[PDB]
Amino acid sequence: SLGPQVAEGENVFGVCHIFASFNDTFVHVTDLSGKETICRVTGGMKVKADRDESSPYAAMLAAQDVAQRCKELGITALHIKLRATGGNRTKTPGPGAQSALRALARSGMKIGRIEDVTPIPSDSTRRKGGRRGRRL
RNA sequence: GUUCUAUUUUGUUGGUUUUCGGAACUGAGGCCAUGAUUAAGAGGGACGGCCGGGGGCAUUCGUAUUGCGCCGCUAGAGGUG
Repeated sequence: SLGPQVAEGENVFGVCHIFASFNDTFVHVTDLSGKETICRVTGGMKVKADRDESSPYAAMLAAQDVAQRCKELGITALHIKLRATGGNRTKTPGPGAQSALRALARSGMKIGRIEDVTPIPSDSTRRKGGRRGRRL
């Protein structure tokens, strides 16, 4: 809750691991190591319905709550590490990722570098599903 | 050269060997236009370099998932129309 930084000189850097699944969105702000966390609120903590946890409105509320909790400390700039579900499952991030990113950008967090930390397998094991798949 | 024999014949009665001709064994020879068509846009093989997620054995690398050990903060997290 105490920052030794000078205001005009530099910015304080952190990182946010934006996990974008097709059912929930994690916005998790840690330090440069990643070991020490700061804030982690989800879409399900903000909206009390399971069907719109990965919604852009819930992701916007989670990004605004993360940005408010981060301005309560004083970290100014965040690097962005986008992460989908990964593994043998899908590698496309959900709809909440761009909404939470734009929400924290409009809230006023200084964007550093954006990169991908999606756990893309080299050569994975067998996908959840039979020989024919999740037919519906 | 070695072995066997049908036999014409010594004017006719008795034995042996040969000229003559027969079958088999063997040696020095003369000659052949002296004798092997080609290598199949058949095939096999050898040889040269190159190629190939061909096969086996050993070694080695990668990440994902699951689980465990340590740390930070939160009441939610999976999953579905």
